[PDB]
Amino acid sequence: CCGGIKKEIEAIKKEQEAIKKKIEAIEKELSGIVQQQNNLLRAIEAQQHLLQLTVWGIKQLQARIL
Amino acid sequence: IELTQPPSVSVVPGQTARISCSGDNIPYEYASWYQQKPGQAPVLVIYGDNNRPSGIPERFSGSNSGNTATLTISGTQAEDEADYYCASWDSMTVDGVFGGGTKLTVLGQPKAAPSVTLFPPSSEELQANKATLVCLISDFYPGAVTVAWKADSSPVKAGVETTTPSKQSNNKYAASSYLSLTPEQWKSHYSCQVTHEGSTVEKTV
Amino acid sequence: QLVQSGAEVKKPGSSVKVSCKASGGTFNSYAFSWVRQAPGQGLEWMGSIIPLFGFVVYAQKFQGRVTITADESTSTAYMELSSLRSEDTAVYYCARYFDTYNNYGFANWGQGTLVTVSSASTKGPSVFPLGTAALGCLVKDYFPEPVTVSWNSGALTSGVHTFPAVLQSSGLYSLSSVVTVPSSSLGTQTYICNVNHKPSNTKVDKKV
Repeated sequence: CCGGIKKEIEAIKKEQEAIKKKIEAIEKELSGIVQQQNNLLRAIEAQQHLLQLTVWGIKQLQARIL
Repeated sequence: IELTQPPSVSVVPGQTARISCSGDNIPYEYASWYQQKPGQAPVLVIYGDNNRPSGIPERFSGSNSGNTATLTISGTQAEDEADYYCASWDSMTVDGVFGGGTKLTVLGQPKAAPSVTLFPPSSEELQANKATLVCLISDFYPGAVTVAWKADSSPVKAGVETTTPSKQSNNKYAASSYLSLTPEQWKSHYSCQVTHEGSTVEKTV
Repeated sequence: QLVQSGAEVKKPGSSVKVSCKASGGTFNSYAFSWVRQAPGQGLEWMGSIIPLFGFVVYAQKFQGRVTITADESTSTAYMELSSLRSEDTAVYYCARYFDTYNNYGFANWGQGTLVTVSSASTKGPSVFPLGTAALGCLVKDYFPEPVTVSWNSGALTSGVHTFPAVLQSSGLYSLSSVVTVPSSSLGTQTYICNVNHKPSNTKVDKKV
């Protein structure tokens, strides 16, 4: 029954603690991605406001002229 | 492009109100509705589709079918009595164009008697051959009143200028009346027959 | 946010420049328009400028007489009407739009600017003072509109009631204002009403 149980405990701590570390590095890649995502969000929103403003600008220009 | 509104709309409180805005091609999202209480700048209440700016009550709705846009007000309150305008932009010239405006008149406003005050000439004035009388008329409805004068038991025709009533701080109306004098007239006797809806009120001292 | 220049009186044929300093964000992402409102009537769109591009579109009733300009260094848009006639007497508004991308509606408005076109003389105001009790204040024989009565130079709101002005046959205005207090606050606080008639530039107080 025993004998083998002694060695088996070691590996199911090592392999399953390297998992712990493997996890904390994933949560850190996660928060860095959420961060980067929100930046693109505000980037795009700043872009579309500028775009709409320029679309409106050309509209007014052609009317003032044609 | 042009926009036609009904000059006036009146509704009973609790029930919905609809203000139409008729025009040819009122683009789509270019439309807007504004609220304008008496001496204020307009307030954007609905813009484009059916968007309320954050701060506008949920009872205001915007709608469009054919050539007509329509501001809708669920459960109309008495404080919604104001001039309503619609506006948009020409798809061709990019000209901004407003509607004529719609006076919303919420019905059922209870009858109100004037809270009248009367102020006599001051200790600084009559050292310059005048002397000035006043008459202050607050919180009455409906806003319509005739101010008769009495030089102690006797009326006065000449020298009387009185203001037309106007929508007040609340939703009632107010006005005022004037009649200047001389130190050769004042210190030798006044009443103020402000008459509206029967309730004739007068002041003295 | 928006705040415009003061009221004004212009002789027939003169010109007038109205300012409108915006505040609270990037000035180049603004869109502006000038709306006027004649006394008793509706709103009239006059023009529209986009400060980023530095040019204007005008309603064709105004083409030539009106000039609009922004100034990014001062965060201020300008309206200038020329060749003035009495049908231009109105309150002139500064109105910004494109609050968001899809909002074509004028989201923010200025306080307004009462421009009066008159060939008459600008006379200053004559100020006289006046189970609770309540006092007042008086402004007489001035021209033109408007005047604004303050109380205690700001410390009041809970009971103030300013009345519209009368129009005498002489062609002058006369205005009154009042307040309210408990009858136990007689000689507790000294009072002063500030009367400003900006057209004639008159800043005068008066105690009771």
